[PDB]
Amino acid sequence: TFLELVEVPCNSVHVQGVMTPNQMVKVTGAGWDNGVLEFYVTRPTKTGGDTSRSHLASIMCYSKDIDGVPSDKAGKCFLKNFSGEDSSEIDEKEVSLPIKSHNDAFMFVCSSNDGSALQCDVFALDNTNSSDGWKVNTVDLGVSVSPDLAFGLTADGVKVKKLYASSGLTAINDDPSLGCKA
Repeated sequence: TFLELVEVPCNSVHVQGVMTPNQMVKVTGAGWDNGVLEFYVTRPTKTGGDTSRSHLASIMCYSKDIDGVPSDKAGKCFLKNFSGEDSSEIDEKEVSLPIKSHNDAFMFVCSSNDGSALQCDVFALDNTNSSDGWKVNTVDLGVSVSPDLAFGLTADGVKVKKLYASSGLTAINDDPSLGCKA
């Protein structure tokens, strides 16, 4: 069934807004150099053709490994929104996403339940939470989805060993320039 986290044939996840309910994304970093996890989502300029609008949302996490992070917020993540469809304005909000373990293992997941909004769950493996596993905290981006909403998490030293998305959301109709095997 096209509603199960299937191994995505890319380095970054790709969905087309007109496909399925679009359950959720799940990308695994598992190993970085300094960290500062930078997640991002895109949007098309046209609905099915020329698809190159701004990156509708981004989530940058500041950990206590990467140098130059807020000592007050080291171990948290920030949400950024770009003026797309339901935006028309940059929205930037600090959120409670704990990433402070030096464990290298981290995941970025995002869901669009209504198909007109994108929410993300920031997963991270803490060394004190290792017995429980990954931590999960929800962050609402306030951004809406569209016919080309391809996701991805990038960070210096981060190599995406596994890339997962719901098989209904695994819509690979993008350009291989987004680090993707077509």
